[PDB]
Formats: sequence, C-alpha cells, structure tokens
Amino acid sequence: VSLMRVLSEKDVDPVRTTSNDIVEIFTVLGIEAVRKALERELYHVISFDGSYVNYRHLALLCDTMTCRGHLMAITRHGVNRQDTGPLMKCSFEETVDVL
Amino acid sequence: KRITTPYMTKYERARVLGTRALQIAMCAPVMVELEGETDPLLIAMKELKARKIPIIIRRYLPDGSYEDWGVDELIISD
Amino acid sequence: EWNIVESEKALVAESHNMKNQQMDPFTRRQCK
Amino acid sequence: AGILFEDIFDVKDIDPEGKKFDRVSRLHCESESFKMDLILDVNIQIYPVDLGDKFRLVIASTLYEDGTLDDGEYNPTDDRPSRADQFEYVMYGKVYRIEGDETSTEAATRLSAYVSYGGLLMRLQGDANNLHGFEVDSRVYLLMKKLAF
Amino acid sequence: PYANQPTVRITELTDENVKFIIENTDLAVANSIRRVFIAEVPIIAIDWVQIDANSSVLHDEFIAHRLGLIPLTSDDIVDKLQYSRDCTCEEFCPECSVEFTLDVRCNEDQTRHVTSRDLISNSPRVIPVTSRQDDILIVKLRKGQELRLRAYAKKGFGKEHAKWNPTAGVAFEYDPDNALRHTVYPKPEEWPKSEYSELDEDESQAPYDPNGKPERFYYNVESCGSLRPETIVLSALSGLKKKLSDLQTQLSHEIQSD
Amino acid sequence: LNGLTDRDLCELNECPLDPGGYFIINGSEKVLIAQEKMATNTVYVFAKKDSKYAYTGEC
Amino acid sequence: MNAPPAFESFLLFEGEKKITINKDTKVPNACLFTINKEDHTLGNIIKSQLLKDPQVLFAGYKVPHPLEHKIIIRVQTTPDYSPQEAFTNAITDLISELSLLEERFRVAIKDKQEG
Amino acid sequence: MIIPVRCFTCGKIVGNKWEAYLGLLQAEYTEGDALDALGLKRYCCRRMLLAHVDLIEKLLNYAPLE
Amino acid sequence: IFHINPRLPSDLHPIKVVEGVKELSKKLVIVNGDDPLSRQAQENATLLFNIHLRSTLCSRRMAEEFRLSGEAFDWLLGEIESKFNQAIAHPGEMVGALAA
Amino acid sequence: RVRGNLMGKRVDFSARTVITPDPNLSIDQVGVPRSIAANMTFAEIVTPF
Amino acid sequence: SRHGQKGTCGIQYRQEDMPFTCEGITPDIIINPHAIPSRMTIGHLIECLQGKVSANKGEIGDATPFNDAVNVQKISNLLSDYGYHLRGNEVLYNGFTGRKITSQIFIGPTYYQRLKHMVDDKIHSRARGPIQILNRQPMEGRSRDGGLRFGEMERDCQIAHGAAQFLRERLFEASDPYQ
Amino acid sequence: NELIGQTVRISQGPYKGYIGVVKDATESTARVELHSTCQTISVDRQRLTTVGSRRPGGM
Amino acid sequence: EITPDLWQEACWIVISSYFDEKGLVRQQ
Amino acid sequence: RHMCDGDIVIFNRQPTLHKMSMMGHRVRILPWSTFRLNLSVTTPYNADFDGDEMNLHLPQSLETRAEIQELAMVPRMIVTPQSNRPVMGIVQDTLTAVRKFTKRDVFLERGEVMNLLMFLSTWDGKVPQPAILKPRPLWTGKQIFSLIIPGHINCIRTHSTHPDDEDSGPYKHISPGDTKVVVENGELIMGILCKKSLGTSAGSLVHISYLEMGHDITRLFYSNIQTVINNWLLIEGHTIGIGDSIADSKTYQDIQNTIKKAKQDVIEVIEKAHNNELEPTPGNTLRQTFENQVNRILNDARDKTGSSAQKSLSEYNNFKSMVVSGAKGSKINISQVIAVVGQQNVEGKRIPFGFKHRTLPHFIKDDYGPESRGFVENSYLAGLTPTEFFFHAMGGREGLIDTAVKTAETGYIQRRLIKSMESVMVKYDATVRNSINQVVQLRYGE
Amino acid sequence: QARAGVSQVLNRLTFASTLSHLRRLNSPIGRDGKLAKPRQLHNTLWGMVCPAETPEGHA
Amino acid sequence: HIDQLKEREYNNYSWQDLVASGVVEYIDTLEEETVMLAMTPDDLQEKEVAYCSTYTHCEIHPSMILGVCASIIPFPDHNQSPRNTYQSAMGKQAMGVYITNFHVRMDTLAHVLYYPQKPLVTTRSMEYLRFRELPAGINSIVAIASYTGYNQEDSVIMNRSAVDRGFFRSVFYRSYKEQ
RNA sequence: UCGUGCCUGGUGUCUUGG
Ligand SMILES: [Mg+2]
Ligand SMILES: [Zn+2]
Ligand SMILES: [Zn+2]
Repeated sequence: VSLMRVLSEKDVDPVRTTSNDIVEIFTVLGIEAVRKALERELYHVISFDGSYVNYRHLALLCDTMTCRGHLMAITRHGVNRQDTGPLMKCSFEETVDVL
Repeated sequence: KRITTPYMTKYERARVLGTRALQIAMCAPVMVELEGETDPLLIAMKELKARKIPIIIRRYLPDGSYEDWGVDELIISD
Repeated sequence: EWNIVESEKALVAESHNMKNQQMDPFTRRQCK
Repeated sequence: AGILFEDIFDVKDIDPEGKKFDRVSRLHCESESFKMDLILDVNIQIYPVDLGDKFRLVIASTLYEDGTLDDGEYNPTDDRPSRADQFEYVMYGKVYRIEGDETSTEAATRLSAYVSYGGLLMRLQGDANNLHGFEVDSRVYLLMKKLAF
Repeated sequence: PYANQPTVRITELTDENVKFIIENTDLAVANSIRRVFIAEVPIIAIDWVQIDANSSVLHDEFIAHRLGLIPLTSDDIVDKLQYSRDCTCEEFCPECSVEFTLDVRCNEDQTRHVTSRDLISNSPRVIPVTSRQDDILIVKLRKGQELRLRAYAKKGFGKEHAKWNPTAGVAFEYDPDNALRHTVYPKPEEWPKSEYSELDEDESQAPYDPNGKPERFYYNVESCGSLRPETIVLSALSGLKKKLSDLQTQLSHEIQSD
Repeated sequence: LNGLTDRDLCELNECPLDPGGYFIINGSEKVLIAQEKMATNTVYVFAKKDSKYAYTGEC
Repeated sequence: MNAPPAFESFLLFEGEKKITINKDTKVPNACLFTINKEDHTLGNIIKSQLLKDPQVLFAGYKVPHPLEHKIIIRVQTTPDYSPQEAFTNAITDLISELSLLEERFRVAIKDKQEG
Repeated sequence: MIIPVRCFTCGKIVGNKWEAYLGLLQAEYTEGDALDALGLKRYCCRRMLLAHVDLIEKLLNYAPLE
Repeated sequence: IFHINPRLPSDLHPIKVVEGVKELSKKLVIVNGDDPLSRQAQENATLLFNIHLRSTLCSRRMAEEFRLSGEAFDWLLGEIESKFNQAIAHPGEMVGALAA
Repeated sequence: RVRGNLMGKRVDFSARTVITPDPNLSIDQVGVPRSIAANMTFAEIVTPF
Repeated sequence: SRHGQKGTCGIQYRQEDMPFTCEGITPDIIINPHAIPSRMTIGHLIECLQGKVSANKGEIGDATPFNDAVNVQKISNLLSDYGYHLRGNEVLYNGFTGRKITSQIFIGPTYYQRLKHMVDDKIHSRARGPIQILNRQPMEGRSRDGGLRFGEMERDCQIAHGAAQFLRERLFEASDPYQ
Repeated sequence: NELIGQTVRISQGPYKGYIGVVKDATESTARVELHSTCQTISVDRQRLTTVGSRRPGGM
Repeated sequence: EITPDLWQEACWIVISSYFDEKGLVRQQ
Repeated sequence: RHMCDGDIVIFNRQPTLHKMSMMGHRVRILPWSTFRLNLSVTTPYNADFDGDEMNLHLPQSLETRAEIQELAMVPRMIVTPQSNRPVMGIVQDTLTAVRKFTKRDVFLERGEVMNLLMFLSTWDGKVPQPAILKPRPLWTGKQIFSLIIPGHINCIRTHSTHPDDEDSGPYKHISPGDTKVVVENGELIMGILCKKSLGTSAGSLVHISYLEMGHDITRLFYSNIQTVINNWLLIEGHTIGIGDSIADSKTYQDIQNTIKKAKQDVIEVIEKAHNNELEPTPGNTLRQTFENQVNRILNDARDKTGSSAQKSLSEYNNFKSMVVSGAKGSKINISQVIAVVGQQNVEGKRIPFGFKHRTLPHFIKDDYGPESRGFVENSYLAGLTPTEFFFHAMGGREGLIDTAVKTAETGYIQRRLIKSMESVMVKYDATVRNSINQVVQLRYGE
Repeated sequence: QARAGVSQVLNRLTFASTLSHLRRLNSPIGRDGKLAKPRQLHNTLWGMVCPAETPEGHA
Repeated sequence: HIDQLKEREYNNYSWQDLVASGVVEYIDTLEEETVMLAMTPDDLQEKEVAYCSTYTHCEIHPSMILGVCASIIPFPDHNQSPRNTYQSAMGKQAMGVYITNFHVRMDTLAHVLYYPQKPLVTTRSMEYLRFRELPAGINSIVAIASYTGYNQEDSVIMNRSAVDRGFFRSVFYRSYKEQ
C-alpha cells in the first residue's frame, strides 16, 4: 500500500482506486471515506462465505468506530481513551488502573 | 407539542404490563370487567386492550426534556 | 487350536479361487 | 348444468418427459371435436392408461346434475345423484392460472386453463370461447372415463 | 356398521410356540392382539427379594435382578391370583403371591452352579421351568461363599417390567406378497421370499391390488416357558376383551352422568 | 509382583491383566506420562526471521 | 431418580377418570374422548372399528405425549347419530369380534391336538 | 459377568444354555452348529451366546476364604 | 382477497393511484416536523421506500399488470402504512448490542 | 470482582441438565424434570383471587 | 457407538411399541439416519452389516482395517445365504399400528457403549442454597449446591433483549441483595 | 414425630411390599426412602407398618 | 519356504508372539 | 410455590452468541431427568442433544415474568434482526419427511388423513374434499399440507432439484418434476417442500407466515408441521443403509475409467515438468503451475466421479433424499461415500514431504503422484488403503485443530465488540446515541 | 517454576482407558499457543503414534 | 519361522528368536527416513512395471499404525477421520468391567456394566488389547430409522423391555475415606 | 407433669463435558 503515489499516476483512475488498509484510507481520504471503506472491507469478510448480515449492524459498528474523528479501535487503546467514564472503562480491561 | 412516536413500544408494553400486573397482585382496583380469571398478567393484558391501564409513560429525551404519554393516548402495537 | 486350523485352511482359498478376480469394490495403488 | 368443458381425448403420450414419479404420469392428449391440447396428471396406479386410449373428459363445477353448487367439504354419506356415477376417474381441484394470447389492443383467441387437483396438475388448452367457463381460484372437478369404442 | 367375522387356522402347535392364521379381521385388531401378547397378558414372576446372606462375587441387586427374569409356570394359577396391589393382606397372601426360597452354601472344593434348582417354591405348581435341558444359572459360588434369600412371586404383566412378558418373540406378518404395496421395494427381486409367500420362483412381488384390505395375519407366538404358547393367546384375547368391557363400563357411567 | 503366576496374582487379590507401569502413592495409582522433547546432541537449523538472524543453528 | 414408577401406565390415580367425553364446538356432532391410562393398544382398535361405521364422518386417535399415559379419540357422525353411540357401538361389536375369535381359536386348538 | 437370563431383544431364556454351549464346544462343533443345536433361531438370541464373555470364572479366583 | 380476476377491465381511476400514492407518502413519517431541515431529512430517510412505492404503484402497472380494483387499492394503501409503522425502530432498543 | 462477581454473577432460581429432543412440545415450551420443578420456586403474591 | 456416533437416550419404548421384523426382533436401539450422511461413518453400516452375518453364521466377524478380502459385496453375498436382504435392509412393521413401514429399515447387530456421562450426575437445580463467605453470591459446583453463572455473554444477550428488569434481577435480586 | 428413622413396609396401594426408612413424617403422611429404587416417596402414614430391626438375647 | 501366500494367517502369529514377549506397557 | 406447568422460564445454551441464544419458554413438567425441547428450537441454540446441557433461569417477580413474556418468548424470536430471516426452521427428519410428504405421488386414505388431522392444532375440524374421489377416495400430500399452512399466505419458491432451464421452456406453470412451489390463499398448489421453502432463508414459507400472520399463528405452524409430519413418517419411514451406498456396477466402471484417465493425465504433467516443457503459466513459478495443473486434474476427476455418483442414484435412495430435502448432508457427501474421497489438504496444499522428499516411507524420493501426496481414490464404502488412511487423518486433523483455536480467538473479538457498543441505543428522539448522549446515527440504520 | 501434570492419576474407568493412559505421550509446548505446527499430524508419526487418538479439547 | 512360532509354548521359541535370527528389526523413526518400505509381503514385491524394486523392509500388519483405543474400531477405514478420533476419545468413557479384582478395589469412582459383551465384529488387534476378556459395551440390535422423532438429532431410542432385562444396566461405585 | 434448633472450608492444579 502507498495510495497517494498511486492515485497521482497518469492513466490511473483517481476515482475508483481503493486501498484495503483502512488506516491508509484515514490518512489519505479522511474519516468519511474510512467509514465507507471500512464497511466495504467488513462486508467483504462477511459475505465471502455466502452468508448475509443486515446493513444496520455494519453501519452501526462503522459509525461507532468513526464517531470521534480519529479511527477508534475496539481495544483498550481505543474504547478506554474515549471519555466515557470510569465505571464503564473498568469493566472491560485495565480494571484497577482506570479506577 | 409532543414529538415522540404515537405507538406503544415493545419495551413500554413489557414493563407497563409487568408493572400493572404487580399492582394487580397487590390488590389494586381493576379498571376492567373480570370475566372470571385470576392471573395478574391476564388481567393486565385485558386492561391493556381496553386502554384502561391507569399509567402514564414518562419518556426522557436526550437533551433532558421529557414527554408524558397516557396509556390510552398512544397506539398499542400487539 | 481350531482357530489355527481354521485360519490356515481358510486363507489358502485366496490361492485356490484363481478363476474370478473380477469384482469391483476394492482398490490399490500402482505408482510410476 | 355447470359443465365448464367437455370433449373426448386420446392419450398421445403417457409420460414423454420420462416417468418422474411412480404412481403418477403426465398424460399428453388432444381432443377429438374442439381440438384442444391437454396435459393431465392421473393416478396411474389406481387408474392405468396406455397410449391410444380414448376418454370422455367432462370438467365440471359441481358433481350434482341440478347444479346446486356444493360447498367444498368431504361428505361420503350423500343420497343425491352425482355426475361421478357415470365416470371412472373423478378429481377435485382449483384453477390456479389462466393464461392466453392477449395483445395490447385486441382480445385472446386461445386460453390455457391450469388446474391443480391437490398437486396433480392439468393444463387444458385451446379456443378461448370453449374455455369461457373458467375463472381463476374457482373450484373444479375432472370426471373422466375411458372409451372402449 | 358392525363387526367382521374372523377365522383361525393353527399351522403349528408345540410346547414352545404356536403358529396360527387369522382371517377376515382389521389390521388394527390383528396388531393390538400382538401388543397384548407382549405387554398385557399376566404371568407370575419373582418381584420381591429379601436377601439374608449374600457372599457371592456379584452384587445384591444382581442376584435379585436375575431372580426376577426367571420364568415361572403360570397357566393353572395366574388367572386365580389377585394382583399384589389388590390383595387385602398387610404383607403377602397365597391368594396374591407365591413364596420362594434359596439356601445355598458351597462347602465342597469344586465350584457351585447356583441354578433354578435351588429356588424352592411353597406352591407345587408355580415353579421355575424344570418339569420335563439344563437350568438357569443364577451364580457360581467358591469354597466358602453362600447365598441365602427368600423371594416372592406376584402377578404382573409386561407393561411394568419385561419380566412379566410371556413371549420369546411374536412373529406378526400380513400380506406376504407385496399385494397392498404397504412397503415399496427399490429393487423387488433382491428380496427373499416370505415363509408364507403364495408365489412362484419367477415373479418377485404380487401384482398391485388396488381395492383391498389386509387379512390373513400370520402369527408365531413363542413361549418363554412361563405359559403354554397357546395359553398366551387365549389369555391375550381375554385381556383385550376385558380392557374393552372395563372401558365400556366407564363409558356408560360417563354417558348417563352427563 | 514379578515373574509371578496367575494363581499367585489371584491369591494376592491382584489382577493378572493389570499391565503395570504405574506407581502407588498414598494409595493412588499414578502414571508418568511420557513427556516429549527435542533430541539431545543433534544439530538443527531453523529460520527465526523475526530477529537479527536469517538462520539459527541449534544444539 | 425422577423416573415414573412403571405402574403409572395402567393404574388410575385417585380422582382421575377412565374416560371423559367433551363435546367439540368447531363442527356439529363432534366429541373428544379422553382415555386415561391407555395407549396405542386400546386406541387403535377403537379407531379402526369406527371407520367401519357408515354413519361416521370422522374418527381418529392421538397420544398427546408418549411420557403421559393418555389418549384422545375424536368422533364425528351424521346428525342422526351421536358420537356417544358411535363409540359405544365400536366397543360393543369389537368385544363381539374378540369373543368370537376367542371361541374360534379354542376349537381350533382342540382340533389340532389329536385331530 | 455371567450369561444373561434372557435375550435382551426378544426375551427368550438363554440362561440355561451357556454350560450346554461350552459342552457343545468340548465336542468339535463350529459355534454356528452349537447355537443351532441349542435351538437359537433368531439373530438376537444367537448374539447372547456368541458375545457373552464369562468373567465370573475370573472373579471366582479371588477366594474369600480357602 | 378481493378476487381480482385479472381478465376483466378494472374500475380504478388512473388518477386515484397517482394521488393515493401522494397521500400515502405523507403518512410514512420517520423524521417528524414541518421545518425545512426536518422535511428534507424526512424526505431523505424515506427515499428508497418511496421510490419503490412509486415504482410498483404506477398507473400503468396498476392497469396492465395488477388489475387492482378500487376497493383493493384502498385496502392496499392502508396495509402499506400499517406495515411500515410496525417496522419503525422501537425507542429503548439496544442496537449496539445487536450490532455486536 | 468486576468480571467474576459483578458483570457476571452466580444466580439463584436456576437449573441445568442434559437436553433430549421432544417433538411433542410447542416451539415455545421447555419440558422440565419433576425435581427441577420441585426445587425452584416462584414468589407469588397472595390475593383474594 | 464404535464409530463416533455419540447420542443421548431420547425416549424409551417397550417391546409392544418398537418396530419389528417378520419375526419379533425389535431393535434394541434406534438411531436417526441423519447421523450418517454428514458424518460419513460408513464403518458403522458395515459393522451393522457384518454383525448380522456374524450372528447368523454363528462365528465372530473380522473388521481389521486394511484387509481387502473383506468388502461389502462379499459380506452381502454371505448375508443373502441366511435369508436376509443382501444389503442389510429389512421390512419393519410399525409397533403402534402394525402396518408395514414403506421404507425398508437398515437393521442389524452393532456394538454400543454406555458412556460415564449419566444424566443423574449432571442434573442440578438451586433456590437459596449456600453462599460464598467472601462475596455473598451462590457457590460454584453441583456438589457444593452451587448456582449457575449468569456470565457476561448472558448479560449481553439480555441487554440486546432490552430485558433490563430481568437483567437487574439476575444481576442483583437473585444473586447478592444488599443495603 | 416418633417413627422418623425407623424401618417401615408399605402395606397398601401401588407400592405394596416395598421396604423403606422414614426420612420425615407429619400428622397424616410420611416420606420413605425405598430400599430398592433410587427414590424417596411421600405416602399416607396409614399405608405403613413398622418392621423394626433388632436382635434378642444380648448375652 | 520363502513364498507363503498364507500371509493374513502368518502375519498375526508374529503379532501374537510380539505381544506374548513384550506386553503393552513394556516401554514403561 | 414450586415451578409448575405453564410457568415462564428463560432458557440458554452456552456459549451465548446472539440474542436468540436465550429465549423465554413455557414450562411443562415431565417424568425423567432431562430438559426437553421442540427441535426447531435447536437451530437458534445451536444445540445437539449429543450430550449437550442447557441452563434454565426462572424469573422471580411479576415484573420480570411479564418482561420475558413480551420481549423474549420463543415465537417472538423467529426472525433475527441480524439477517432479517427466520432463525428457526424445519431441520431434521421432519424436513426429510416433508419433502417426501409433498411429492406428487403421495396419496392417503381416509384412515390416514383423519389420523393426521388429529395432529393439527389450527384445524377448523372439516375434512377437505379429497383430490381423487373415484375409483377410491384419496387425498394428497399437498392437500393435507394445505391445512397446516395458516391463514391466507401467498408465496413462490423453488425446490432444490429445480432445473434452471425450466422457466424458459414450456411447462413453466406446470412443472414435470413438481419443482416450483406455489402457495396461494394459504394452500399448497404445486411443488415439493424442502430447506429452500421451509428452512431458514429470507422469504421461506415460515418467514412469510411470520410477516403475514402473527407470531402466535406462526408458533402453531412450526408445531403442526412437526406433529403431522412426524406422524406421517410412522407410515412412510426413513432410514439409511448399505444399499443406499452401492452404485450399479456400470458406475463402478465409469469411476475406475475416470480415475485411470486422471492418473494418466498427471503422468504427462509430470513428464512435461520432468523434461522441462511445462512453461510457467503466467503469474507463477514452475513449481506452482505444476501444482495447479495437478489439482485441476484431480478436482476435475473428483467432480466428474461425483456427478456419475449422483446420476446413478435411484429416486428411492436415502442419501439423495436427505440431500435434496436439505435435511442433512451435501452432494459431495454422496460423492465421498460412493465414488471418491478426494484430495487431502493440510494448509491448503497437498500432503507435505514429511520424510525426506517423500510423504511416507512406502513411497519413493520425489513422488508427486496422486497416491503419494494425499489423493484418496477409494470411497468410504470400499475402504481406504493404509497409506490413504493416514493421509485422511492428516487432513481431518486440520479441522480439529482449527476448531480448538477458533473458539479462543473469536470469543474475545465478540467481547470487545459488545464492550465498545453496549450503551448504544435508540432514544425517544428516534436518534442513535451512546452513554455520553453523543449522537451516533441520526436515524437507526440511516 | 517446574513442569506440571507429568504424574497423573491412572484412569480406572475401563480396561481400554487403563491401557491407553499407560501409553500416553504429552507435548511440553505451552497452551495459549496460536501456533498449529505442533498440533498437526506429521507424516512421520506413521506406525509410532496413533493417528486417531487425541483429545478434542484445547490439547 | 512361522512353523516354530506357531508351535510356541509347546516349545520354548518366541519373538526374540525372530530378532536373533535376523528376520525382524526394530526401526527408529529417524532410521525409517532411509528404508524403502513395502506394505504387504506379496503385493508390493511382485513383478510389474517397476515402482522401486529395491524394498528393504516390510510392514508387519498395516493396522499396527493404530493405538489402543483406535484399534477397537471395526472398519476404521470406512469412517471420516474425525469420527475415529471421537471414538478414540469416547472409548475411554465406555463402561465395562474396569479390572478383574474390582470388588477388592476401593477406587473413588468406578462403573461396572452388568452384562458386558465381546464385540460381534472385532479387529484382529483387539485380541492383544485383551478386549475380549474385559469388554466395554453390548452388541445391540440397532435399527437406523426416523422412528417417531425422539432420536432426531444425535439422540437414540432405546428398548425399555431390553433395559428391564438388564441391557446396559450398571453399578456406579462411589467410595469415601476418613481418618 | 414436659418446650432447645442453619450449621457448613479457603487455595491450586490435571482429566474430562457441549
Ligand atoms: Mg453437542
Ligand atoms: Zn395378598
Ligand atoms: Zn434373542
């Protein structure tokens, strides 16, 4: 992945040129593109096996992950750095530390 | 100027039925004719269809406001 | 003792039944 | 009355697609007088037919000659004289599709009436006028009988 | 609107099994009689075991369980006894039970075959099957081991415990040739012929018979020795007839009381 | 219980079929499970590419 | 531990009725017979005998649960015929059959035996 | 442990047939004729004698006394 | 339900469809309000179902394909709305728990 | 505490056993063994009813 | 089974209620056919087939893995000498009605195992049993008269339900109530 | 009540002849552990008869 | 003699003797 | 009081994976130590009865019972919000039996219909007019199955055997094969039922039934299906034997011929690469193009032999009947039983050179042939060669391995998801917020 | 700091479990291992190690 | 060698004489790397188009690859390999007579099956596991049928009349200690 | 002629269950 040196090339579609690495998408195309691309990635890993998940849930996770502007990770380095409040945080991971 | 849904949510329905059934079990005055049953949930359900549950639902809005809805006011779903 | 007698007088049948090797339901490898 | 259709037919094939079920076979037929095409499943087990057999097929709305339009439930215990007493093969079903050569402007000349005798399908097909008796979701009876000629 | 009129034909009669043919009856009647032979004919069997001394290599209930399964000669006596649950006695009565007794001590050097010989009855008729061929092995005892128990036999039927089932195996059959097509063969020639098949060796199954009922039910009732194989039958007919009579009584009460 | 006949094993109230190979420790039968390990004294070569090393030989 | 005692398949409790007639409401001239402490032995012969009755529109039997010892017999007749009397007849004549079968078996025995 | 009293499947008494069966194997018989000579027609009852492992013979070696 | 018989000519004015769909579109409310910011969002939120609604309830399909009577069409409209309103996301629902 | 005794607890009025299929129940029924039923209780308010 | 075919006893019928062959050979165990096709335990069928041969020939059969003098045609031809269907199928009468089953049932002797997992060592139930000394919740275990855990995964499933009174009951009132 | 812990025989009803021990008793009923089955049953106290288990001659 | 086609008999005799000499737990 | 017949309980199989893993049930008391379930409730619980255990919780209040009754009760749970499809379907011998029950040639007499109607809950008590009256009153599969179908449903589905080229040709509305399921006015008109119509698929007949009718009437529909059909299955029966595993001695010849051709094909690929004529199929090394060709050949071989296995099976076959009902198994399961097992892979490749340049000691150094790298050429009926027994084990070990690791990793991902989105809910504003009142979505799902 | 579970209680449930517990091998590789290459059935277990007898758990 | 070894016990000959005569050889896994190994004496050492024609060793019986619990499976080669694994595991849970002197044992848990049977279809290698002396299971007349639903999903329907006759009856011994 | 009642174990590890 590099994306920006790629997009810039002549005879290369700067419209339809996707990147798979959601972090490159955050740095190059910005948060609202991450949201779209993250859903596309997450929909690919779901529907690959032929199964179907309703759009609500995919929209919703990608919404929560992209709600504070920065890409918000589903781990302690993300969800506990969010200003949620201590009794929420301590249930998840880091229990003593956040209290 | 009530802005909320005019329909009784499944969650409202659950706790209103549950709540009213509790009151019933505690020797509350019934607001409906008993055709000869004894279950407080059965009673509560009957009352619900009659729109006779003496309960208003205080729905909290995210800003901090609220709207009160009588049971007879909103549209029962099931 | 009779199982020794039985098993030797039986397994010689795989040498005696020489005329009809035809039936399908069994296979074996033949490499290179 | 209530005679929605009648003609003699002959068995042109017993199951030309190849026998798909053991007790049931796809009769293909043409009619003698109205020159209707027919496809008809029959219980080939309880009522066998060969190629070149002729049968009088009377598609009826009711069973009773006076046309008193019975209800649609089974009652074996019944004195009233029926149409079934002069037939060999009698079935009950719904016309579930009617289809035709309609254009955008003008009417149809040919209809296919499709009926299901509880699963045993039939397509009777030809002149729209000879098929004017049929209407979709109406109930119907088969009333066929082999001609020994 | 009424009953059909069945005919019977005994084909084979031994002191071990009966082969009979029932004609002109319903499939339901012909099978319900089969159910009754298995589960609803009464016999006498050990059902109460009081173990005084047990030093064998087996458990306590193992002995008692094996005693339960020993068949007892029932024919003359079983239609006289009360069911235990129906006798007025505070414990057991000769009108509601037969008392048994086992007292065995291995004193000798050789092993002791505790057989049904050792079960001593108080009634001369309700014995284990020894009359007229070895005996049911209960245990094997070593030098110094013993077994003292007393046991009682009561009336019961196979619906409770298999111990009261009078039959070895009931061989029910109808329509030997596939005339009804009640069964549908994928390859009808891969199938061996029935015992009863009125068919040549050319054709595989009988031609399809559209309008036709089962009749001619073929039975082979095999006794466990607890009754004669022909008494199992008279008893089952009487048992089923008695359930229906009882049913009718209860019915008549229900009718008049509504 | 070694080189000992079926008669003797029965007289000791012990099984002739019992394989052996276990310890009695406070009246508990204990087995030592055969723990596997890399063979001693034998050189091996691997690629721990996740390091300063392209290859590591081991002994 | 939880097992029903085995006598529970045929023995009537205290208060339990053998047989129980219920007028069905969904069609005219229909009843539901509820037999207690019975199974497929008694329920099948009655059903099959009822099917012989020309005046009987419907007859059937069910076992609501094989762990619970009870059968249901639903009978529907013609308006000139109660299912009460249908049910009565199908026991009466079925007893007449089994009695005639018992008699005929007996003679067949005594003929087999030296004959 | 010890030969069942009845064929579990059908219910025929096989309890009396084990000594006899071993006796017919003191004679030079195939098990197939031993089972037949005892009269076991069904393939249920025939399994009881084929498949019975006689462990009471081994339990008898553990004398209590003498 | 109404026994249509799609082989007779129908009595359903091609304009009752055009105007009944317009009046139906009104009753399918997600974003309540008369504000332009609220009307816009109401319009947006129900855009795809409205397209669909307007694409199956034509004047031509209603007359060349479905053959709906007038009574059947009034039934239909009531049905559509009655169903849509039941499909509304219930307040109180823990959607993130479902999403997870 | 938080995972072992708060966000998840042990609870009264609960049972467990082997499951077996039973086609004669409705989809909304669970058949329960007599001693589970005779063990667990439901507090039921007394009423003239 | 000897093939990987585990299962619980789902009901017990008496010999009057079991299906039966042209003689009164009821099954001892009936297993649902749906166990075979996905699992591809063909060895079970073969065993059930050879066991049938073994019982009738009256000599114990040989199931060595890689034998090749054994196959299914050979067993089948043996089976057919005893008056059975060559494929091991039989014609069962239904035990309730007595009517022949329209399908020919595959039936024969197979070796079955009782596993140690009896239900009466797994059945458990609680209401106001003993309490842990440290945190006043139910004990763990069947023997300690413990309570079931309403874990996190269960907790998520009630949030998703919106059953918040039940959530607080399982998590407060039916667990460790205090003031 | 006096007979709690005593050996009784069920003398009437479906369980005729079953021995057990009284685990609990009331003014009208008792709980009896049956000697045979793995089960304790509740029964009308009049259905029971005391058997006892004693030895004489104590010398 | 170097050519027995009696082998599914001969084979299990060497098996039996292996197992007569060395038990199953010989390795312990 | 004790728990009693008609009580509410909420009932669970761990691991709880989705909302449908805990559901409210009505209690019924029964005389033996197991819990009992209706089997359509297996599918949501992912249960087995293979020694599975389930937890029961009894609510303890009027306020909590009512809550479960109104939010969690099994029939309320039919359609999951996950995929907008039923979670519960007809999934075992009822499904197998229903295919067989709805066939065209299924005829019932008065004695069997009236016996079958006893097992309806929703019956109006009237016997439908039999599809054949003369020469003898005979009902149909569809006609009795028409009483089970509640209300006035309308739907269309395709049965699993449906030929693609049917909808084009004639006989479209009159299928020769009795494929094309049609329900009108809540009556089965055409078609055999299977997983495609009675399963857990969007717009399956159990889905339409739930969208159309209540949740309550849908509850009676599953229960009727099982009760009627299981009862019919006492007549029809179902089984699977040896006989259902034999081909027809012509198929054996076709398979052997195919196999030999395959073995032959691979030898020329080996010759070409051994004499340097196998040119690297663009986007590949030499050693990759080879492996591709081989696997193609072999996969082709398996597919071809699988096809002649299917084509050989009689309509009376019992594997087929469980595959075309969708009850249990797949067409590859028949292939593996009758014709060929196939290629045994570990890590997506063929069997590796575990020994020095060979797979086993029996083989020879540098042996890429089909037998030498895991290609099982026998069937489960014929048995496996010793070598290919081993290879089969090697492959089947992969599944066991992946199982044990998949359970540990996924369970942590599910936890993290729930914790990062536990407080997300639909406020009365009809907006999607979190614990902070921060707006997530303006409308749920846009 | 030690190795653990090396000694184990002999499994007296059935003869086949006795016999099989005595011939058991164990791997030193820790749990909490995401690696498969030690859990895989190696070509070279042929005739040495049963290719069938393994625990279905995490082991 | 077969003649001397068939007449063992009646003369002193044994497995060690095959070793000492240079007939059979213990080969290590690390030396098995270098063997050119046949799988049957005859079938691999005949004359065709050549595979190797340089065989160094032969297998004794290919069924010796199996272990203790796996060697009791009849026809393991007709099974899906995970199935054999499952059986391998469940075979260690099978009730039987667990050891011959069990009535002297005070083991904390034990199960003795009442009427254990020898398999009707055995492997040749289950002789040496002494399985026919100490068996864990019963030959049951299995049917494979969808009888009345109660077996439907890994379940089985058992005969009550067979269970009454002691089919799969067992003793569970529990043992207690105190000092 | 009599009137007293909830005691009550913690810690680790291997085996095995879905
Ligand atoms: Mg499971
Ligand atoms: Zn008495
Ligand atoms: Zn038998």
